Amino acid sequence: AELLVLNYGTHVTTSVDAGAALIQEDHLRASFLQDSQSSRSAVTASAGLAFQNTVNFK
Amino acid sequence: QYIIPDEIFTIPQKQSNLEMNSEILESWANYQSSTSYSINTELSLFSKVNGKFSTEFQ
Amino acid sequence: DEVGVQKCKNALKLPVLEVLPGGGWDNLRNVDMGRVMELTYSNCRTTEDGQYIIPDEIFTIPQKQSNLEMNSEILESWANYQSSTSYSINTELSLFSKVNGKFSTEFQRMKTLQVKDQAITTRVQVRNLVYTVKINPTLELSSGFRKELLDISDRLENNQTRMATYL
Amino acid sequence: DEVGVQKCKNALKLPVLEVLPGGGWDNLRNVDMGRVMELTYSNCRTTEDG
Amino acid sequence: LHFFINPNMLPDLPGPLVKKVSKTVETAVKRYYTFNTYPGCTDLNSPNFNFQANTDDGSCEGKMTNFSFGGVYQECTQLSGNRDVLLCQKLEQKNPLTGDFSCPSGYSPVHLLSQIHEEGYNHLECHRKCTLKVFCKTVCEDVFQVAKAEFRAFWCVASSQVPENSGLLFGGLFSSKSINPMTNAQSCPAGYFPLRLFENLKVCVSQDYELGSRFAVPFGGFFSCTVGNPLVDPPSLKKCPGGFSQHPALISDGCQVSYCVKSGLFTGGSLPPARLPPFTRPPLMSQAATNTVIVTNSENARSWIKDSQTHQWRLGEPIELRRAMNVIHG
Amino acid sequence: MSQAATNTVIVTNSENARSWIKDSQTHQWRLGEPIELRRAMNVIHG
Amino acid sequence: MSQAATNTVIVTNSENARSWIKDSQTHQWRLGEPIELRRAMNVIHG
Amino acid sequence: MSQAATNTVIVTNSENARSWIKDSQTHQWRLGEPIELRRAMNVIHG
Amino acid sequence: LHFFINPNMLPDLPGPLVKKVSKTVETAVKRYYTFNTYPGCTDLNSPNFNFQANTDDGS
Amino acid sequence: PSLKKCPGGFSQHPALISDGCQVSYCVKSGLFTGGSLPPARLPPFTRPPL
Ligand SMILES: *[C@@H]1O[C@H](CO)[C@@H](O[C@@H]2O[C@H](CO)[C@@H](O)[C@H](O)[C@H]2NC(C)=O)[C@H](O)[C@H]1NC(C)=O
Ligand SMILES: *[C@@H]1O[C@H](CO)[C@@H](O)[C@H](O)[C@H]1NC(C)=O
Repeated sequence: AELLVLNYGTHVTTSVDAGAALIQEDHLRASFLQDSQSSRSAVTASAGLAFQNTVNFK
Repeated sequence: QYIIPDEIFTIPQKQSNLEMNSEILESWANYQSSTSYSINTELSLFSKVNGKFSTEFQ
Repeated sequence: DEVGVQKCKNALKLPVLEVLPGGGWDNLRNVDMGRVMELTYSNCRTTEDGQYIIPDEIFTIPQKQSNLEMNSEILESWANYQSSTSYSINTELSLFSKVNGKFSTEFQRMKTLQVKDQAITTRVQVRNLVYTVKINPTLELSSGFRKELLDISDRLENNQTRMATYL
Repeated sequence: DEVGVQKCKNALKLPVLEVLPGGGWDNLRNVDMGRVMELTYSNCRTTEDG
Repeated sequence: LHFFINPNMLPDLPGPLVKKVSKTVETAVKRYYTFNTYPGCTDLNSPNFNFQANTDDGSCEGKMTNFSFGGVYQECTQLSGNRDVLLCQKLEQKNPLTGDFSCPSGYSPVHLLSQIHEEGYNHLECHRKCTLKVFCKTVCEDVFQVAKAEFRAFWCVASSQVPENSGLLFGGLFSSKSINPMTNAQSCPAGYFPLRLFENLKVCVSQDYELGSRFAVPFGGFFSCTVGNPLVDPPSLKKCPGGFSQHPALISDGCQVSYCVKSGLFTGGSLPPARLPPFTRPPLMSQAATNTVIVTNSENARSWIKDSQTHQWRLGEPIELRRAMNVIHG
Repeated sequence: MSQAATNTVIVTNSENARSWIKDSQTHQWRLGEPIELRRAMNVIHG
Repeated sequence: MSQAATNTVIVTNSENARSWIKDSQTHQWRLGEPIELRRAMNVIHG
Repeated sequence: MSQAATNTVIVTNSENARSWIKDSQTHQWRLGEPIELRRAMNVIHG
Repeated sequence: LHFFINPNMLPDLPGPLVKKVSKTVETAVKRYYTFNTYPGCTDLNSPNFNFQANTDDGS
Repeated sequence: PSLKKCPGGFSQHPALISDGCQVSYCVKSGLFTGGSLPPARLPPFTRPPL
C-alpha cells in the first residue's frame, strides 16, 4: 500500500486549468514595508510598474 | 482545435487577467502556490503541510 | 459510415457553438458541473445565420447586442454583490439567495480587498452579447445522469435510506 | 435525399432570415420563449429581393 | 436540480418512486447550503467584526457578558452486543465539577444531541476434520457483527445567577478530523485535560485559574440543529449570545454542532473553501467470511468436484481453497 | 475401492443479502446464488 | 394521492424443489428461482 | 410427488387508478393491467 | 486517492474486500503526512527559531 | 497522561522508526536546527517481514 503512494501520490487530479502565466517574484527587505499603510499601496504599485517595464523594454 | 479523450469534457473560458499591482506575502506560513493553489487549500487535518516540500516553497 | 459531430463538420465545414446549456451548475462556487441533458447532433442543425453547428434540442436567439459604458459603477459593500458573469442564476428567489456565489473566486478576491484595504470597488465593462442559447422543453436526460438516478432509485426500493442519502 | 433547411441552402447558397415570428414571448420580462408555431422549409421560398 | 426529476423525464419508473428520488436530492442540495452558511457580524467598522462570515447576523453591537462554563457530561446506553465490545466504557464522560452525571448546584443541564453509535466486533471459529486418513478438511469462519449504543450528551448552564467561581476556564475543541486553534494541533494546551464528547470531540478544560488563564478564552455556549443555547434570552434561539462568533464543531450524522467564542484568533485568517459533499458515511453491515481448504495427503487418490449446478464435473487438485463472503444489509 | 461423497448446500433465507464466491485459486470472484449445491467425489485406490 | 406498495418474497428452503411461474396472461411459463421478489405500486387519483 | 399450485388475481375496480409491476429482480418496471392472474406450480421430489 | 477505491470502480471484487483496500491505502497516505511534519518555533525573530520546521508549535 | 509535545524552548528531532512508530528527542543546540531544508521522507517506511 505504501508503494502505491510512492508511484501514484496522495491525490487524483479531477480538474485542471489549461493556460499560461508570466510571474514576477521580488524579495524586499522587511524594513522597507514598515513605514505605513499608505506606503504599502505605493510599494505595491511600484512592483507592477517594474514588471511592465521588464516585459516591454529590452 | 484539440483532440481530447472520450471521458473528458472541456469548458471554454477564454479568460485573461492582468494586474497593475502586486501582492505582498510577508510570511511563509500563509503561502500561495500560484500553480496548484486549489488542491493545496482543501479542508483536512494536514492542510498546513500541503506543498511544504515543493521546490517553489522551499 | 460516420456519426456524431464529425459528420456535421465534414458536410458543413464550420465550427460548433461552444457555449451550451443543459450542464450542471454549482451555485455556491459559480463553477459548472457534469452534463445533465443529452446533446445529440443527428439533424445537422446550424444557427439561422449559418455559422455554428448546434445540437438538435437547442434553439438560439440572435441578439447581436453591444454595450459600452462611458461611466463606472460603485460597489461600496460586498453584501450587494454583482457577479458579472453569472448574475441571473444567483439572483433567484429562494431561502439561500444571500449565499449564492459566496464561495466563488471572483467574490472571495473582492471581499479580501475591501476588508484588508478598507476599500470600495468600481467596475467598468464593455459587454458584447451575441446569442441567447436555450433548451427546448421536450429534452431528455443524459446517459450518465440517468444511471446515477437509477442507482438512488434502487436503494429507495430496498428500504435503504442511509445508503440512498449517501448517493 | 436531403431535407429541411439544408436542402434550401445547397440549391440557393444564401442565408436564412434569422428574425422570425411565431415564438413565445414573456411580456413582463421582454424575453422570448419556445416556439409555438411550426416552421417548415419545404417550398424553398426566398424573399422577393432574393 | 430536483426540478428535472419528475415523471416526464423518467418514464420507465413508477410515479411515486421518482418523487422519492426528487425529495432525497432536494434534501441533499438544501443540506449543502446549510453547512456553508456562516452568520456573523459583517460590518467592518464594528469592533466585533466577523471575518469569515457570509450572512448578516443582525447583532453588530454586543454587551460583553462573561459567562460560566459548567462542564459537559455524556451518558451511554448499550443496545446490542453485550460482553463483546463494552461500548458504554470508552463513550462515557462524567462532569469534573461533580464527578457525576449532573450539573453543580448553581447550574442546570441542557440536552445537546442524542444519536446511535455503531462499532464492529469479530468472531473467528475453526475446526478440522479428516476422512479416511487422506482428505483433510479445514473450515475457518469469521463473523463480523455490529454493536450499537445510544449516547446522550448534556451541557451545563449558569441558571442560578450567583456563582462563586465559574469553573473550567476554556472552551476550545478538537475532533478526530479537526484542530484546536489554541495549539494548532490535536492536543491540549499547557495544563489542560480533555473531556470526551459525542464520538470524537475532546473539549480542553482546566480549573487552575493561574496557569489556565493564559489560554482561557471567553466561552459563549453550544447549540445544534435541534437545540438552542439559553444564553441569549435572559424554547431558545440557537443564534449566539451576542458579541461572540459561531464556530462549527464536528457533524454528527447530518446535524451540525456549533460553539461560540470571542477571541479574534478564531475569526481571522483566510476565507475557507466550501465544504463539499458527502457529509455522511455509508453505514456498517454485518458480514461473514469462510475459508474451506481440502488437503489430499496422498497420491493414488483422485477427486472430482462440481462447483455449482451450472458447472460441469471437474478433476480436483490437492489443495482447493474455496472462499465466500456473505453480507446482509441491516 | 473405498470412496467418499459430500454435498454442501447453502440456502439464503432472505433477500437483501448478497454473496460472493471464489470456487478455487484459478477461478475469479463470482456473484453467489441463493442455492449453491457443491459436490465432490473422493476415491482412493487401495 | 393515496398509494399502496406490496412486496411478495418466495424463498425455497431446499434443493430438489423445482418451480414454474407464469407472470401474467401474456407471459409464458418460466422456470422459477429460489428468491423471487415481486413488486407492485398502486396509485389512485383522488 | 407432492405439489402446490397458486393463483393470485388482482382486480382494479376503477379507472383513474394506475399500477406498476416489477415481476422479478431481472424484469423492469411494467405498467400494470386491470386483471393480472399470476400463476405458480411448486414441486418437491420426495 | 482512497476516494476512488470503492465498489463502483472495482466491480469484479466483493464489497467488504474493496473497503479493506481503501482503508489500507488511507492509512498509508496518512502515515506519509505524519512522517513529514516538523512542529517547532516558526517565528524568525524569536531566539529559539526552528529552521526546518513546518507547523507552528505555539511555543 | 503526558503531552508528547516538547519541554519548551527545545526542538524536536526524529530518531529512527520502529516499524511504523516514530521516536523523537528534544535538544537545544542550534547545531541540530540549521543547515538546509531536508527533502521529504518517501515511502515505504516498513520492510517486508522474514
Ligand atoms: C531600504 O529602505 C529604506 C526605507 O525604509 C531606505 O531608507 C531611506 O532612504 C532614503 C534614500 O536616501 C533616505 O532619504 C531616507 O532618509 C531613508 N530612511 C527612511 C526612513 O525613509 C533605505 O535607503 C533602503 N536601503 C538601501 C540599502 O537603500
Ligand atoms: C424500513 O426500515 C426501517 C428500519 O427500522 C423501518 O423503520 C421502516 O418501517 C421500514 N419501512 C418499510 C416500508 O419496510
